[PDB]
Amino acid sequence: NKLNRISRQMLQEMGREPTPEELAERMLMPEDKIRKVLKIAKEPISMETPI
Amino acid sequence: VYSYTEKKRIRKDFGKRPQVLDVPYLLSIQLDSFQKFIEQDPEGQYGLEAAFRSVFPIQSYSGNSELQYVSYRLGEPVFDVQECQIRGVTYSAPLRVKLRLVIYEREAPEGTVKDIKEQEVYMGEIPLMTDNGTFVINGTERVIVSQLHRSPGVFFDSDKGKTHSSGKVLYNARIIPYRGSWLDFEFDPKDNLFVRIDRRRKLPATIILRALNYTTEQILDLFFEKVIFEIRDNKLQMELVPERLRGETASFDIEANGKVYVEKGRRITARHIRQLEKDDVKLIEVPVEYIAGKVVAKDYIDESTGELICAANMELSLDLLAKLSQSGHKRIETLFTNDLDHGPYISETLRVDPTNDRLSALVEIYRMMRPGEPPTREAAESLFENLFFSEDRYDLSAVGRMKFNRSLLREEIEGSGILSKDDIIDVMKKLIDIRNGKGEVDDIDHLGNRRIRSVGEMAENQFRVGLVRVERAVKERLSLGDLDTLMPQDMINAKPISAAVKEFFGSSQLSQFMDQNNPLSEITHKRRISALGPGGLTRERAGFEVRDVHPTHYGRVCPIETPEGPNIGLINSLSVYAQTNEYGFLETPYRKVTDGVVTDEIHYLSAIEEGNYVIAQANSNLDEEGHFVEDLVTCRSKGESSLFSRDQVDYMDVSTQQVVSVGASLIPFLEHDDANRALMGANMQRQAVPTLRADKPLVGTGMERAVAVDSGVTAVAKRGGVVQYVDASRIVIKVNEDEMYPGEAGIDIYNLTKYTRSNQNTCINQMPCVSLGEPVERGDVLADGPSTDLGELALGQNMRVAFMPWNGYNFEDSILVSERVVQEDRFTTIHIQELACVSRDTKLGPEEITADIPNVGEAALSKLDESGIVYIGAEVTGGDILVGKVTPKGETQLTPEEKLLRAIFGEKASDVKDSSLRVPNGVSGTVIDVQVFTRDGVEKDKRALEIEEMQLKQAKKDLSEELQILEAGLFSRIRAVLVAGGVEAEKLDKLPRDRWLELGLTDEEKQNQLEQLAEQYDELKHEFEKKLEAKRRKITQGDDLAPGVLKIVKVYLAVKRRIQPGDKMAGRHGNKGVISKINPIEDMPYDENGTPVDIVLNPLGVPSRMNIGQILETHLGMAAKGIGDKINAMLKQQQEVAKLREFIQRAYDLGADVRQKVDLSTFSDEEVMRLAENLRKGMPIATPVFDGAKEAEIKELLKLGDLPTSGQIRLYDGRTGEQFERPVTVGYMYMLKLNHLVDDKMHARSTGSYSLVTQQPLGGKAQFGGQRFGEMEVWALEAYGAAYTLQEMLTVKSDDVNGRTKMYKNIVDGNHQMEPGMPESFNVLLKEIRSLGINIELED
Amino acid sequence: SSVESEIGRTTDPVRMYMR
Repeated sequence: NKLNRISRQMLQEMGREPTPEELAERMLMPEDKIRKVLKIAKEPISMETPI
Repeated sequence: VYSYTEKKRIRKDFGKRPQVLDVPYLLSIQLDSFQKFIEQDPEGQYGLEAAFRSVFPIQSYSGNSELQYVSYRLGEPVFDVQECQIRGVTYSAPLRVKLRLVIYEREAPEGTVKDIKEQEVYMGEIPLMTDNGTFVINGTERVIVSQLHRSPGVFFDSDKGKTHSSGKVLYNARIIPYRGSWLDFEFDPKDNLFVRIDRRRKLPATIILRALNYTTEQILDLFFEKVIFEIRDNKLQMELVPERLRGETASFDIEANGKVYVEKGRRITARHIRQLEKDDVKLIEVPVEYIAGKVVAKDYIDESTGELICAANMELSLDLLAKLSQSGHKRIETLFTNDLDHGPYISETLRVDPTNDRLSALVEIYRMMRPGEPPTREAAESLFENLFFSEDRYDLSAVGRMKFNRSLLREEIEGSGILSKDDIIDVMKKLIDIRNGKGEVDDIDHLGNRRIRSVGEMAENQFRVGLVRVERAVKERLSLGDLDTLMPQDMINAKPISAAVKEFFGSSQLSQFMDQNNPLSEITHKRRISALGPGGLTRERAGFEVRDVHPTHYGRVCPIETPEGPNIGLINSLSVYAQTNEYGFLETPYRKVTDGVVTDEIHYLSAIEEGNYVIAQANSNLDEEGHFVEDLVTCRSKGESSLFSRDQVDYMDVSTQQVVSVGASLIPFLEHDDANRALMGANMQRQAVPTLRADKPLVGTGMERAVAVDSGVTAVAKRGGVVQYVDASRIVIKVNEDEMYPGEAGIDIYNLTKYTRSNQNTCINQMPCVSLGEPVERGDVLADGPSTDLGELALGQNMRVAFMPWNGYNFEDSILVSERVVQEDRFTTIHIQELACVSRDTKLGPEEITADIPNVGEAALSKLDESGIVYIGAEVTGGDILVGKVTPKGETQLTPEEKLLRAIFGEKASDVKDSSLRVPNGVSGTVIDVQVFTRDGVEKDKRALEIEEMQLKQAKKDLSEELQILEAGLFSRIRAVLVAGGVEAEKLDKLPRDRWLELGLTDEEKQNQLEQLAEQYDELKHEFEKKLEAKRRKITQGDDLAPGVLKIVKVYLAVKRRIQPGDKMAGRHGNKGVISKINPIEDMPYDENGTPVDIVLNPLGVPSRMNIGQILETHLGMAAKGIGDKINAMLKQQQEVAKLREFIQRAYDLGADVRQKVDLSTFSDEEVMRLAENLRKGMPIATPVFDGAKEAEIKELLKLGDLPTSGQIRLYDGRTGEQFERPVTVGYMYMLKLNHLVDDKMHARSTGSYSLVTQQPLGGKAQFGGQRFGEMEVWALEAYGAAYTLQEMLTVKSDDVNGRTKMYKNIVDGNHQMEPGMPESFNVLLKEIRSLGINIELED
Repeated sequence: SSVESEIGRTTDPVRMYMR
């Protein structure tokens, strides 16, 4: 939640999506915990999705 | 006079009717719509301005804070189109809005604010549209397809005497708004009026009238006419209106003024009514029995006791009349009702209806809409008032209000978008009138009752949805928390809006990949009129009424272009000249016809106004003024054809091809084809693959040049001039001086597109068709695209055809092809694939792109460089390694026997698993391009550095070259300026150019020219540097890939498939057929000059199918190639230019009264030779669609060569040398090559991968799947006695998990025997049934 | 206000809870 809030805030400060490198120095995480946080999977796509 | 791209090869035209309206720009729909979307509209009615004005300003929860909108501004894209396609990102522009926040004060309901603040807030990126009407959404080109939905308004449908035993007709109205609940008004077999809001449970129709605050007297006053009564001391004399006496029989002595007019028993005649009107009779005397059934009209209270004598709407009887006799009332109002003209529908509905006043009616509507919860006094009112009469939740809006006002015959065409009492009352009145007999129902397929949405409208609606969700979020944030002197950035979120608009553009039923395997296929995909999609009828629930072709499609929607199959008639295609009205309805041109003269002024008539007039036919003769040469002309007036007079006509069609679409107006001799065959031809003409050397249509229509130029494939010049340098990948036009702006030194630079892939894996590649130092004019063609040729669309090749049965190798529909067709490489097409190899970041460690792959030999790794990526130009085959990738591995728990083997031979298994990308089996191409994308934390390998260096060097060279051409032109213009006004014929060329910009001038407008050119040069000088730094940053920077992927490598193979048995070919007239053999040259039939025929079709395909188009095309093509061969013979020996002039003029003067005078005495004796050189392969011929070249002209043309008039020559046999009896047809037919290639269809599987839950094989040819042994095949095998084949076909081959491996071992042991077991899908079924409460088990 | 029990004309297990 903190990561998404900071990313939402930085979206309208610079006008485009903020890269992990920037999110690392906008918070105190050391630039690789951000990758592993972003890597957490999204809710499983349902196996009945019409293709 | 002809343009210089038309003095090269000018197509002979056979049409006779002079055209008066040139074909409009074929892509006006998409371009105009999206231009209306993203556009500053000061009076905001359409565009982002409409959305912003509609949803803003946002007011807090009475918190004295409002967020109000000011303006907006589309930024500019970070990447242009080509870089968006290469990198794989959308092509969009950042939307930026100026929002203003106010905070009010206290003791001030509308008083001044205490502080304001305006801030430019970014909200979303909207994908822009390219120059051709296609969006680039994720690297790919999407096309948003228009929609054909039912127009908002009021529609008085009917029932057509179904759904009931007696066959009564039950009329019903409906009010379809643009946004909001529906509202019907249906009758029922008892003639009671019923209303059902939102297609819900039914209600008596006076409930809504009572909800609108009408008592019973007011309803009866609105819907009825009073028949007064009087009591003139006796005898009940009644006020009379003569007209009402019709349709009834006199039940008493109708007398007045002391004269008997009509007696009892005799019916009332029309002349009796005229007599009554003439006698001026107002009041008559009627018996008391006449009020036995007359419904009262208003409440009567006895003034003595103050008691309700009789409530309104209650039948008077003798007892009631006696009771109210002495009551002191002498006036009695009743209702005038008949059985045919004024039915008592509202009175009966009032009797059925169980309500009594406003509150109970509102409670009844509440219980209908929201059942279960107990109604309240305020909740019911709020529900009804927010149903229809609230602008937040109901809009008609403008087309809806126009249709509504017009359908009720109202004067105005603009009003409030919400309903009102008068609108509902008028709908009820019109429905009652329709029931009474006057008026007609509205058919809901009339093209005047179906709008057309486009990209602008749908994208605007989706953006409005995004805005309203942001509005809810803001209004939540505005109320709570604090005041607080915040800013209007933290209050707004940009992910919802961008999510909504991107979800529309990227995933919808109407936003589909542009099939890009033609110019014609693109230009007929952008002009589609779908009926499906959101807000439109589904495929399953559309009847046969809308699948059909209506008489209103004449000039608006094509009749013979619709995809046959499941949705035939739902995917209509727009006609050629058809446009779109201001409101959305379709319309088409017509020529205004004055007294007798067919004027050439064009009026566009929508689908409604076309009905009123009488419109002549396109092919009606007129002589030098417009006067129809006949006294009778075949017109069409009320949706039906007929023969009318010469003076009653009002309009005439604008062209003879304005009915058919742009796909079906490229078929020559369409008027001879059938309709089913023309449909099949129009659908198969847009699957043709662009071949290696696209050729020409030898028999065309003249609609080829428009399709090629109007589609974006070719490179059309922008300003006229002289070619200065033409390369295989660049054309540099030097603009004419008169077309040049004062500032620039114009030299346009066109960069061609070379060997990029399309969506269908074909190749699109532009070749320049202009020489060096050759003049061009505005709008000329400079580079033939994929499958065009000198500006004329060419979808395939024209080859010498013959119609005869040839030893059964063309049995059903097959085709027998000579071997010259594959030796000459004319159907050989180029296909380009893209293969990707992603290097993810697994749990046990990162993967790698190294070239040291375990247990693979050296021949495989010979084609990989040091970094494990294949070279460029390396001819790979199936199974070769393209990118070497190894992933880390676990421990794998190797079996004891393998442990002994390793212990014996000492070999140690590696800890990495080979998972390299390798060429798909079957394909064999040349690698033409490698792209490496690297995440911005990874050390780039050597090959990525080489690619970066190549890209950087190319960009720097490109910008330096641009500045070199532009500087050359700038100094050329400066030198040309220096010749006049300061002439230096020799004082200038000696000094270097760096000082040419700093010389003197005289006091003219020429004074401010050298300074202007010098300053433009300096501007270009710095612009080069800034562009170079921008490009270097965009190149050297890292990429932004998915989360968890380190680097991606993409390799582009370029296959080249030739031709083989199996490949499907077809002509233009819907005569498809699979190639069946490749005959040697010496086995084909040959005429008496030894020339073999290239394709041998089948005669019996013509009569049963009635596509007589192909035979006439064959004869005309034979004539055209005969002219070509005669010119070639006259050109082979260098005869003269006079002989060539005479013959070509005689070839261009045929036949009988054609247009396009082509006088060749104005050609410059050198342009005649170029024309003759371009005609030496056969003179092209144009046959406009329904205007046509008559058979007599084909005979005359065949005689102008030396071919036989009959069209049939005598062909000998290839193998025996003895002639076929009965002369056979030969000639040049234009054959396509559809992309049903055989090597995409052929598939085979012995054993592969099995599905997950039901252990069965997968789907076809992409996952190496097996064919589906469906239900009908199981019945077929049960019909035989084949019980063992069946048992192996559903246990061992497919499903049984142990039987599969035991069968495989038994097969490789040479022992064919099965041990079946039980399928796994049955055990899955057992568990899925047993997992309900149902205990199912196998008891023995 | 006006009430005629209302049980049961609806499903909607949240409308029942609100009632």
